[PDB]
Amino acid sequence: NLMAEYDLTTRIAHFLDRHLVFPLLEFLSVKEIYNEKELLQGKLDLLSDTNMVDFAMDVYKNLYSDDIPHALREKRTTVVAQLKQLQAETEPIVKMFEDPETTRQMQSTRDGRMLFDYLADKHGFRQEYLDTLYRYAKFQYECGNYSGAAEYLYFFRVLVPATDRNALSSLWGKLASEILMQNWDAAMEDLTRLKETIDNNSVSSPLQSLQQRTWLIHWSLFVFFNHPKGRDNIIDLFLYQPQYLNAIQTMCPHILRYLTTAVITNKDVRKRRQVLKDLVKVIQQESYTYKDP
Amino acid sequence: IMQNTDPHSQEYVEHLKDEAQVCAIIERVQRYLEEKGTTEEICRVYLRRILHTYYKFDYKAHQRQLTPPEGSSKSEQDQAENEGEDSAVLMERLCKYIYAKDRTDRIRTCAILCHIYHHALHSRWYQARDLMLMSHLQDNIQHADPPVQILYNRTMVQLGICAFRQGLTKDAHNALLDIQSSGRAKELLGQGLLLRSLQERNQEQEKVERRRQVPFHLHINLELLECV
Amino acid sequence: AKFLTPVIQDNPSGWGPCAVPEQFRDMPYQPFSKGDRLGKV
Repeated sequence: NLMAEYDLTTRIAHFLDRHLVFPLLEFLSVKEIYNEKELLQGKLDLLSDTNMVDFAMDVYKNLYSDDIPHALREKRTTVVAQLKQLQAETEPIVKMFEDPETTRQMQSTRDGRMLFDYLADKHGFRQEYLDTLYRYAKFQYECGNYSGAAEYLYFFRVLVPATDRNALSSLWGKLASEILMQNWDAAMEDLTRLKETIDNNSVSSPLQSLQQRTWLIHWSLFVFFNHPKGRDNIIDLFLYQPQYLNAIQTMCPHILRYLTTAVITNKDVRKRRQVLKDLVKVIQQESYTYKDP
Repeated sequence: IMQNTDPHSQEYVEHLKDEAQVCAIIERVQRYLEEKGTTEEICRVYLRRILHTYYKFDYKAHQRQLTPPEGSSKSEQDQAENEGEDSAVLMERLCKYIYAKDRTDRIRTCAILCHIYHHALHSRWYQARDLMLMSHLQDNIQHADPPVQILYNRTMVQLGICAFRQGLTKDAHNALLDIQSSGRAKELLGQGLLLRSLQERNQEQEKVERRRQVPFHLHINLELLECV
Repeated sequence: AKFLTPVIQDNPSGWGPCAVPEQFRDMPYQPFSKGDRLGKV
């Protein structure tokens, strides 16, 4: 009961994508802190809104019986029909990216406008094909094909102007896909680009910018605890950036656990002693909203 | 009436009995406008209901905290009359509706000041502080109307008294410093004129400042303020 | 100990929050610092 009192999984999950919650639920199942039946029910409820129908059927069998509900079989049939339709719509677009000349141009050209104009002139590429590629990447992600989703979101991100409505969502989807693949070096690069995009957005409301930073803080935990430079980046991001410190103090005071742990576990004794004075002030300011051991 | 009756006569206590009837009429008119009213009429009644509740210390909420329910059995009828919605929950509901639906920066500004005053009156310093800081009213209040400035000055005194009740002597001193060091605290709080300034003012300005005075049952004792 | 699944907001149109948190829906956004000095007369 005391172990469950300090569990942050439910609080963190509110700022995560559904697919990023499954590794946390698997960790709780291995720790036997919660009732396994209630944990499997919560896993089933989260899977019900995903396209991972085969995984939902396996969880349902473990919870109830081998009798798979008609609704799950019908959902499987619908998902397979949508997959075939989206594959047929995306097949001509994927063939344009398989051209070895296009692949060289994508690696050499950093300007997405020039790359779009080149594809438009050579292959008749259109803006509608980017929206089809984005929908296909989302569908592959919802099916649990994170490697395919990361590849299609990479093509989308290189071609899309930074002002597109889906530009920010594509950075989030690529970061989620790289985290789920455990590609921590690529996830660190995508986290840095996502951060720079959020911090350089001058048109978003202060409230939207706060929400985006709050989500970035939670998603960054996966990257920073698994990447060898992550512990230093937690300190520099959460304690020394006023925008992120304000997001922690306002929306997510429970992140002070991770910040405190990153300061205490820091390898540089000089950095640790200097940073600790500023950490103590922040902990003392939030001691009315958040307390843990 | 409560600006023109003497504060020390028995007649003041008699006219204060009618305040309960005024509060009941405003509640009847609130319920009626929640069913049929426009959002701009609702936000105005919510401000009037807030205005007669924000200064009243909820002795019923405090009595409910002083008797934990250890063990005596009486009547389900005495429970239905105890489901009187806490002055704090009512204040939070009415204020959140104003913040989400108000088209006027005035009604919003009065509601946040009454909300901070009601948190400060109930020893809830952290909530009152965080609402005051989030509002950024410290910079903007200099251009607001003088009755809203009097409400802000009364809310700042109440924040200083709330910090003092929490043992935060430094933050209490800081919040009260400018008000008491002015030598004009009675005027800044709308509690009267200082006789020493009567010699320097126009009779027409004095007659407008007298109408801006808060009733005596809304005063914060200046001797309590100076002692704190 | 009952494991309660955290409420995750799903965004089908992009990466990030799809709605303002309920705690801030009815509040005009103004940035403030808890270190700012109170007590302006």
